[PDB]
Amino acid sequence: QTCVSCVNFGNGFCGDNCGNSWACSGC
Ligand SMILES: *[C@H]1O[C@H](CO)[C@@H](O)[C@H](OC)[C@@H]1O
Repeated sequence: QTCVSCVNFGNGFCGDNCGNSWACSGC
């Protein structure tokens, strides 16, 4: 199990890699 700063998804949303998702522009 590992988690990163920010993971992009669909080139619009981000994830904590732990189970969190939120709209982002690019960490
Ligand atoms: C967190 O680090 C892990 C190291 O093994 C890696 O497997 C995982 O890949 C989603 C994530 O980068």
